[PDB]
Amino acid sequence: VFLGFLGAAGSTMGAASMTLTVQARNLLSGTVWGIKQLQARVLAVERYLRDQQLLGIWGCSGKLICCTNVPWNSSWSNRNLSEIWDNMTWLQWDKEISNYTQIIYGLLEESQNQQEKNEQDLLALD
Amino acid sequence: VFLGFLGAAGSTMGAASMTLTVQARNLLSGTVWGIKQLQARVLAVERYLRDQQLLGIWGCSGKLICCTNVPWNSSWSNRNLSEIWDNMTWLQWDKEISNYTQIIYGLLEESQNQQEKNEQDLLALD
Amino acid sequence: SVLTQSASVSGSLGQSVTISCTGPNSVCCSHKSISWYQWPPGRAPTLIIYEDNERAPGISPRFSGYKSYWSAYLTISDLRPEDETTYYCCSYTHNSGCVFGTGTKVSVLGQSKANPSVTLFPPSSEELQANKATLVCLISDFYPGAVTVAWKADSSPVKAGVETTTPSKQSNNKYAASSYLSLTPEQWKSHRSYSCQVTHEGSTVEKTVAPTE
Amino acid sequence: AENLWVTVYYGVPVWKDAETTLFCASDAKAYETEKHNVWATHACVPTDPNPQEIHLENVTEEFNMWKNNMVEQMHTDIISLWDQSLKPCVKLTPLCV
Amino acid sequence: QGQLVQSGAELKKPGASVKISCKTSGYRFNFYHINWIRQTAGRGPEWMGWISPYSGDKNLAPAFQDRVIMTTDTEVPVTSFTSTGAAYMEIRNLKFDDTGTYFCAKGLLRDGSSTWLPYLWGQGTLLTVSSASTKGPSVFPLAPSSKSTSGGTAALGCLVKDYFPEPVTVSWNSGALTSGVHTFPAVLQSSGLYSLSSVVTVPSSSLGTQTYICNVNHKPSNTKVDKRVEPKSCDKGLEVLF
Amino acid sequence: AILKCKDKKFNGTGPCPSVSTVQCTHGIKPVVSTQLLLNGSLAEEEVMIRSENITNNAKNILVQFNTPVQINCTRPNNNTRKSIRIGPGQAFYATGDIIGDIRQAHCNVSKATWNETLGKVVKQLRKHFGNNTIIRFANSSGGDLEVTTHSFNCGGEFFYCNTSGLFNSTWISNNDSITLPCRIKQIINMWQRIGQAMYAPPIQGVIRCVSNITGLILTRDGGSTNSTTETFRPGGGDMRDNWRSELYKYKVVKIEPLGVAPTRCKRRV
Ligand SMILES: *[C@@H]1O[C@H](CO)[C@@H](O[C@@H]2O[C@H](CO)[C@@H](O[C@@H]3O[C@H](CO[C@H]4O[C@H](CO)[C@@H](O)[C@H](O[C@H]5O[C@H](CO)[C@@H](O)[C@H](O)[C@@H]5O[C@H]5O[C@H](CO)[C@@H](O)[C@H](O)[C@@H]5O)[C@@H]4O)[C@@H](O)[C@H](O[C@H]4O[C@H](CO)[C@@H](O)[C@H](O)[C@@H]4O[C@H]4O[C@H](CO)[C@@H](O)[C@H](O)[C@@H]4O)[C@@H]3O)[C@H](O)[C@H]2NC(C)=O)[C@H](O)[C@H]1NC(C)=O
Ligand SMILES: *[C@@H]1O[C@H](CO)[C@@H](O[C@@H]2O[C@H](CO)[C@@H](O[C@@H]3O[C@H](CO[C@H]4O[C@H](CO)[C@@H](O)[C@H](O[C@H]5O[C@H](CO)[C@@H](O)[C@H](O)[C@@H]5O)[C@@H]4O)[C@@H](O)[C@H](O[C@H]4O[C@H](CO)[C@@H](O)[C@H](O)[C@@H]4O[C@H]4O[C@H](CO)[C@@H](O)[C@H](O)[C@@H]4O)[C@@H]3O)[C@H](O)[C@H]2NC(C)=O)[C@H](O)[C@H]1NC(C)=O
Ligand SMILES: *[C@@H]1O[C@H](CO)[C@@H](O[C@@H]2O[C@H](CO)[C@@H](O[C@@H]3O[C@H](CO[C@H]4O[C@H](CO[C@H]5O[C@H](CO)[C@@H](O)[C@H](O)[C@@H]5O)[C@@H](O)[C@H](O[C@H]5O[C@H](CO)[C@@H](O)[C@H](O)[C@@H]5O)[C@@H]4O)[C@@H](O)[C@H](O[C@H]4O[C@H](CO)[C@@H](O)[C@H](O)[C@@H]4O)[C@@H]3O)[C@H](O)[C@H]2NC(C)=O)[C@H](O)[C@H]1NC(C)=O
Ligand SMILES: *[C@@H]1O[C@H](CO)[C@@H](O[C@@H]2O[C@H](CO)[C@@H](O[C@@H]3O[C@H](CO[C@H]4O[C@H](CO)[C@@H](O)[C@H](O)[C@@H]4O)[C@@H](O)[C@H](O[C@H]4O[C@H](CO)[C@@H](O)[C@H](O)[C@@H]4O[C@H]4O[C@H](CO)[C@@H](O)[C@H](O)[C@@H]4O)[C@@H]3O)[C@H](O)[C@H]2NC(C)=O)[C@H](O)[C@H]1NC(C)=O
Ligand SMILES: *[C@@H]1O[C@H](CO)[C@@H](O[C@@H]2O[C@H](CO)[C@@H](O[C@@H]3O[C@H](CO[C@H]4O[C@H](CO)[C@@H](O)[C@H](O)[C@@H]4O)[C@@H](O)[C@H](O[C@H]4O[C@H](CO)[C@@H](O)[C@H](O)[C@@H]4O[C@H]4O[C@H](CO)[C@@H](O)[C@H](O)[C@@H]4O)[C@@H]3O)[C@H](O)[C@H]2NC(C)=O)[C@H](O)[C@H]1NC(C)=O
Ligand SMILES: *[C@@H]1O[C@H](CO)[C@@H](O[C@@H]2O[C@H](CO)[C@@H](O[C@@H]3O[C@H](CO[C@H]4O[C@H](CO[C@H]5O[C@H](CO)[C@@H](O)[C@H](O)[C@@H]5O[C@H]5O[C@H](CO)[C@@H](O)[C@H](O)[C@@H]5O)[C@@H](O)[C@H](O)[C@@H]4O)[C@@H](O)[C@H](O)[C@@H]3O)[C@H](O)[C@H]2NC(C)=O)[C@H](O)[C@H]1NC(C)=O
Ligand SMILES: *[C@@H]1O[C@H](CO)[C@@H](O[C@@H]2O[C@H](CO)[C@@H](O[C@@H]3O[C@H](CO[C@H]4O[C@H](CO)[C@@H](O)[C@H](O)[C@@H]4O)[C@@H](O)[C@H](O[C@H]4O[C@H](CO)[C@@H](O)[C@H](O)[C@@H]4O)[C@@H]3O)[C@H](O)[C@H]2NC(C)=O)[C@H](O)[C@H]1NC(C)=O
Ligand SMILES: *[C@@H]1O[C@H](CO)[C@@H](O)[C@H](O)[C@H]1NC(C)=O
Ligand SMILES: *[C@@H]1O[C@H](CO)[C@@H](O)[C@H](O)[C@H]1NC(C)=O
Ligand SMILES: *[C@@H]1O[C@H](CO)[C@@H](O)[C@H](O)[C@H]1NC(C)=O
Ligand SMILES: *[C@@H]1O[C@H](CO)[C@@H](O)[C@H](O)[C@H]1NC(C)=O
Ligand SMILES: *[C@@H]1O[C@H](CO)[C@@H](O)[C@H](O)[C@H]1NC(C)=O
Repeated sequence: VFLGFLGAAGSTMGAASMTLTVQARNLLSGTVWGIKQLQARVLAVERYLRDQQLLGIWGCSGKLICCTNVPWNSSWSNRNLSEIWDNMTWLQWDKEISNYTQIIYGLLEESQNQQEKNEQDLLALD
Repeated sequence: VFLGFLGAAGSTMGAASMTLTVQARNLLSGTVWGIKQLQARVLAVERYLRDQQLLGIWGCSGKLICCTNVPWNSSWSNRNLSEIWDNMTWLQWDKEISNYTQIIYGLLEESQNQQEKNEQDLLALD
Repeated sequence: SVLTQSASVSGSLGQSVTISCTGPNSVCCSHKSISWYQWPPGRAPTLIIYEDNERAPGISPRFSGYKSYWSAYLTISDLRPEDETTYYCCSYTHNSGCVFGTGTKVSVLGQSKANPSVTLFPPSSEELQANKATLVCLISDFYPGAVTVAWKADSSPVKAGVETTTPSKQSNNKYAASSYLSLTPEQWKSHRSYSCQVTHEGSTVEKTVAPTE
Repeated sequence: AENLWVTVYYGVPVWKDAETTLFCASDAKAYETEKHNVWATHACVPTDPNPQEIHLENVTEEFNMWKNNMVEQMHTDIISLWDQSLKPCVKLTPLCV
Repeated sequence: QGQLVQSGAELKKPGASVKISCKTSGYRFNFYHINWIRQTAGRGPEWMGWISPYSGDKNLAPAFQDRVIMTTDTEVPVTSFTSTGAAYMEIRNLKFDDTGTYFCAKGLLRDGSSTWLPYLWGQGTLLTVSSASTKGPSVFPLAPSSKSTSGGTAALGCLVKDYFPEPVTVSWNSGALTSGVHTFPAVLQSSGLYSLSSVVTVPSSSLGTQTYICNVNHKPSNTKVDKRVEPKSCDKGLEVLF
Repeated sequence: AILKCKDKKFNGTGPCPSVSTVQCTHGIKPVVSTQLLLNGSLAEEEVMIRSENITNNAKNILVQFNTPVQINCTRPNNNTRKSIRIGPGQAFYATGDIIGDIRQAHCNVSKATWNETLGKVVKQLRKHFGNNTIIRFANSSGGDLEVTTHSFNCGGEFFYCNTSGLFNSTWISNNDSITLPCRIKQIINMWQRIGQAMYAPPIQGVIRCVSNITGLILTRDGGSTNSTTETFRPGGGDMRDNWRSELYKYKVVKIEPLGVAPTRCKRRV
């Protein structure tokens, strides 16, 4: 079924993790007024690129869902699988992990370059 | 260890090839003054995209380190491995290969599309 | 009931104990999910496990469960003192409803006893202004949770007016029961003595009083 | 299995409260008004022929209209828009007599 | 997550009806199911049914199909993730067997194979289907008595000798003192009437400085009583301590 | 995104159950007017009376009607315009001869509907001040012509209509129209102007406009004394109130799509 942009707001993080390509979709394309238009037109690509920037300095240029090699520090959440994917919503979930998102991102940054520096060595010997 | 943006300036190309995700990081996010801000805000995404443009017309959207199929013309440098990775710095190294970087890029451009035109034939038969 | 639990099980402290939850194919256990509750008498229950093995939030690792093709069970480890209570399971699926079993009490042993704190309160001056005459024999802080309240009257037991009750688990893992009995108001200065016996296994206690007040 | 791993999600339905420059939309009949008369209808982008507002089920949101921006933004847009219109219009300097 | 308070006890003569309420707080009411389970003596525990505050879907047992109706009220919000709703349960006919405890309990998860599984429970509601009329609790005091004359200990409390039906509160001075909070359950007389007492441990030295008010009520018929214990002792062992 | 409170009983502050995202707001036309606000979108069920702090008299009250009360306005004089060459290019538009009678600008509303709609606001007001309360209506206390009178544009000229006749009532616990006079200006000083003003050219001919009243900007008297007779008066001043009146449905949010969460999954070697 097709709900709409942001339609799975109050949906469980499992059901909301279905409709990802819809929120990712309506995110780019869509003299007084003339200037408003221009610093809104750049703001949208700046804000968009800053996310692709992250996905790219991780390994997740795929993208949508992307697994990684940094293990989940229980201190961050510690909740069980069911009670976040089949229970909580992303609006809710965001505020819990909010305290360490940038610290989590740092774990990701080092881990990706570590992968690359390694994979060169594999293709080097083989 | 964590040096900082550009910290491995005078570091060997091996040690500088560790901290790649730091230079790649601080590269996007960070009425007289108002106009200055705007043609600096576009300049940064134009300049950024022009690199992703290259990585993408090669196979290296990964990215950071990316191996390829164009072999190293000794005429370009001819130096041994040790004396560039465990010796020279990128500031230095850049000026040597500077004379043919755009010619080198051309070798890359044809090589990627050649890969794609080929890989379709593999998935075609299989 | 249809869902058959066990009657009672036992275990030491820092020990392990199990409990079955079997039933016919109409209820258990193939193509069916099973839950597990800690339901204290006269108090709200507590959910332990669900979907056979999934532990609820706020559940120590020691608690565990397994559903065989013919029977379901629950295993409790590192036996703590407060685990001495009554438990229930339930057959359920997504669309249908719950089907509670029969009932099982857990009897943890390897547990130290306790000397009873007895304090008898006789009837007040206002109570007799009805007129009605009774007594208030109360007993607290004892293990195991089982006693027998007896009485006497001139070298012979009492054959009327008895109202005895059961024990119950307290806030400090101990047990406490009460007992009352009615006497005629003309049996005060006329009858000499009267015993209020409450026997226990470790030692014996009693609160005897002779009406001359 | 016990060990969990973070996996990143792109396209997650979640928002933070904000302020930003919005932009105007009007309809074709506003430009059909011609006569060089309406203010800023021309620089103003058009509307949608089939507008859609997606209802978000199961969600609540804490509104406050007395601490909003887009009314302060609007109020401002209206004052500016108006004041830019008067630049070409003639000055009555000597009428002060 | 959030608490789930319920209505008080009440008596209803056989061949009548009843409605049990249950308020919601500290969680999104519409986000979880509401179940209702009874701890009747005869059949032990038994699940009546549940209802979704969101969709309104009801799934009752055959035992309560023709006999009961599930009711749910509108949700009024506190914040984006919190609300304040309520639910009810109309039992049409009343039998002898219906005499027992009643509980409301919300669902486990919002999605999954165990969506309606009763996770969070209420404190309980009581029902005594009986032909007998209501009886008020005749309250009386208790003459202070000691436990150990050497240990430095004393005790006193209130008595409620005859009433029907249960239950009864056990507060102290508008819920002030939280020391020695003790209580004994009632016992049934041969005629069919209950009887209970209560006590709290106190030191001997203080007599006039301490204030005795067991503000206790019996809600099924709107009865409020307050009593104070006098210093006239009973056992000689208490007066030796002074 | 812009989020839209679709709840038909919302006072503008707090949790809204019925919500929707949307790109653009609705068609919000910029009617700049004091006292009564006009041609705005109206409520769906009840006459909603919204304020920041209702208990505090210093804060105004935004009344949003349920039913439109049509108010007809006009300048009866067939005015004429001549053009004066300041030169070169500059040209002043003077006001020429008045053709016909010399009459008075005014507005009409139904006394019936005003009665009806002023009864609706009272039914709502008592929900905030007690069931056994007197709520009468009085005219402006005093101030600038910009605020002491219902100001608006009509046909291209600016009006200043005495609202004494509308706010002149009294309300206990339990077929002509209202002619209300107006004034007219040409050199105007709106939006609290200080260094610049604007001459609105004479609009040739007879002028009349027809409009609905969508709301009010009322003000309560702070004398109080716990009296069950707290009266109200029309206000204005700050023009953000008008856009506040239409934009109460909306809120702007920043979209953040990068979610991170644990699922039992490792990326390959
Ligand atoms: C609350 O909302 C209400 C509702 O909208 C507001 O009421 C408005 O008030 C306006 C005034 O403030 C008013 O605008 C004026 O209307 C004058 C009357 O003539 C117009 O309207 C009639 C119908 O009422 C219409 O028949 C006329 O022409 C129609 O036909 C011609 C073709 O013959 C079309 O060109 C025209 O668009 C219109 O089309 C209609 O009919 C066809 C079918 O034939 C339909 O298919 C169409 O869909 C359409 O319905 C008139 O349009 C009018 O005389 C005024 O004109 C002056 O101002 C305009 C400004 O745009 C300008 O273009 C004109 O040329 C003229 O100004 C210049 O000329 C003057 C001399 O000619 C000169 O002196 C001036 O200085 C200028 O140089 C003006 O248009 C408006 O009509 C109403 N709304 C409605 C629905 O009637 C109310 O104001 C709001 N409240 C507040 C507080 O603002
Ligand atoms: C703010 O302004 C608005 C408008 O700007 C005001 O609202 C207006 O209010 C008036 C009344 O106050 C409304 O007029 C009404 O129109 C009714 C319908 O008339 C049409 O249909 C009939 C057939 O039933 C046609 O014959 C008519 O055409 C004839 O009349 C016109 C002139 O009106 C001529 O030009 C034509 O050539 C025709 O000859 C219309 O097309 C009408 O029924 C109603 O009352 C009539 O009937 C009663 C009896 O019930 C008579 O007593 C009365 O005198 C009227 O008689 C007219 O109609 C009969 C036929 O029914 C003819 O034979 C007569 O000769 C006579 O013309 C009334 O006239 C108007 O519709 C309405 N407009 C809007 C938009 O709301 C607000 O009140 C005002 N508010 C404030 C606060 O100021
Ligand atoms: C907003 O929030 C609310 C609350 O958070 C949320 O509502 C929850 O939605 C989830 C789904 O995402 C629900 O969970 C599912 O429930 C399914 C129910 O299955 C069926 O049977 C139900 C009971 O029927 C019994 O009784 C009747 C009569 O007594 C009898 O006839 C039956 O045989 C049976 O005995 C029935 O109520 C239910 O009805 C729904 O569906 C029918 C159409 O099928 C429709 O007509 C109804 O109007 C109603 O919508 C249904 O028929 C259950 O099947 C499902 O299990 C599946 O998924 C799990 C994994 O999730 C799998 O493991 C499993 O194998 C199944 O495939 C799941 O459990 C939950 O109950 C809701 N909770 C509440 C409180 O409403 C909304 O979805 C949210 N909305 C948004 C937009 O976010
Ligand atoms: C917004 O709108 C309000 C309300 O309309 C308006 O307030 C009114 O302002 C006017 C001034 O602009 C006040 O002045 C009144 O003017 C009338 C008209 O005068 C004619 O009639 C008198 C004789 O009556 C002639 O002398 C004169 O030449 C005109 O022909 C007067 O009639 C009013 O006078 C009354 O009060 C006098 C004092 O009591 C009496 O002596 C006189 O007879 C009038 O009768 C009143 O008293 C009688 C008993 O003596 C009683 O029986 C009558 O019923 C009546 O009550 C008066 O001078 C007018 O009073 C204001 N209205 C109110 C309700 O106060 C605002 O001014 C306007 N906003 C702005 C900014 O202007
Ligand atoms: C807002 O809207 C209102 C209408 O809702 C409108 O009010 C109108 O005001 C005028 C006055 O300006 C009213 O005209 C008369 O007002 C007098 C006032 O008398 C009072 O003051 C005198 C002293 O001056 C006192 O002696 C007296 O006791 C009053 O306190 C009224 O007395 C008039 O009414 C009399 O006649 C009626 C018809 O016969 C009787 O039914 C009524 O009971 C009154 O008789 C009383 O007074 C007599 C002496 O005058 C006495 O002998 C009797 O025994 C009895 O006691 C008259 O009303 C006008 O009527 C008001 N309108 C309406 C519909 O009543 C405002 O003007 C308006 N304001 C604006 C700004 O728009
Ligand atoms: C000043 O004030 C005036 C009013 O004095 C304003 O003018 C009015 O403006 C509004 C909005 O622009 C216009 O309304 C339009 O009406 C169109 C109607 O067409 C549709 O509706 C038909 C009937 O549908 C009813 O029945 C179905 C069942 O089949 C229901 O599902 C449906 O909900 C409707 O029921 C509703 O209405 C009835 C009354 O009719 C109620 O009793 C019900 O309780 C319920 O509320 C339908 O058959 C048809 O197919 C259409 O779908 C509508 O499309 C359009 O969007 C708009 O709403 C008025 O026409 C207009 N009136 C006048 C005289 O001008 C004015 O805008 C305002 N401002 C200014 C500046 O003047
Ligand atoms: C809608 O608006 C009303 C007011 O119009 C608000 O109602 C008031 O609410 C406040 C509490 O929120 C009530 O409490 C009062 O606060 C005063 C604070 O002022 C002191 O602090 C400031 C800090 O800068 C100083 O500048 C100032 O000089 C004061 O020192 C107190 O002064 C009040 O009196 C108390 O203190 C004095 C000594 O200073 C004592 O003598 C008094 O006995 C008393 O102890 C008082 O505490 C206030 O009473 C309310 N007023 C009314 C009229 O209701 C609403 O809160 C608001 N609504 C919302 C939603 O915000
Ligand atoms: C992460 O988990 C470890 C144990 O698994 C713990 O010691 C550490 O404190 C946690 N991290 C933080 C920031 O608390
Ligand atoms: C590249 O190397 C070959 C031999 O390896 C040499 O002939 C050629 O000249 C080199 N390229 C250039 C541009 O010199
Ligand atoms: C989470 O659920 C799984 C289900 O098997 C269980 O093994 C695990 O112990 C649970 N974790 C916690 C912290 O309850
Ligand atoms: C409202 O209308 C009635 C209709 O007769 C009228 O009598 C009444 O006076 C009006 N209301 C007020 C407050 O005057
Ligand atoms: C006022 O009284 C009416 C009487 O019908 C009642 O409906 C309303 O709720 C009451 N409002 C308040 C705020 O007391």
